[PDB]
Amino acid sequence: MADITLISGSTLGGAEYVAEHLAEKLEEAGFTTETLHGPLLEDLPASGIWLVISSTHGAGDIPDNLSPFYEALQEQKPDLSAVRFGAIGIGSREYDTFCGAIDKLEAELKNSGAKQTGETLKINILDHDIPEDPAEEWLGSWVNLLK
Repeated sequence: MADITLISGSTLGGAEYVAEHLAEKLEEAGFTTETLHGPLLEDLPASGIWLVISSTHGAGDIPDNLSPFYEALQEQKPDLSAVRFGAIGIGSREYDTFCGAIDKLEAELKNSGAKQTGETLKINILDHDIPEDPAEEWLGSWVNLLK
């Protein structure tokens, strides 16, 4: 049981460690969360809050990066107009628009109806990776905006 699904599984696997840290900070913010590698694509329905925790930029695999999830999104394009999402760790944004437009992932969610709120959250720990720099300040902003 959660108010937010933490969909953390680019290739049916992903940054579950970072998603668990995010999930804990989101429960501390006053909510309940479900750290998942998206085993059902959408454990919470097309209503509520979603978050998507993937690394589409310098580690975005060949097709797009989200091999099962992207095809599943296009297959059903559910009425996400009653939910909002936040991309996290994703680098497609504005900034790795660089060899193509793998922003397709964000675009198809927005087409299906989920507003992106704020802008893509950036996460980092121990060793530099893809978005380079943590954004607990995004988490504070996005929370006090949604309150």
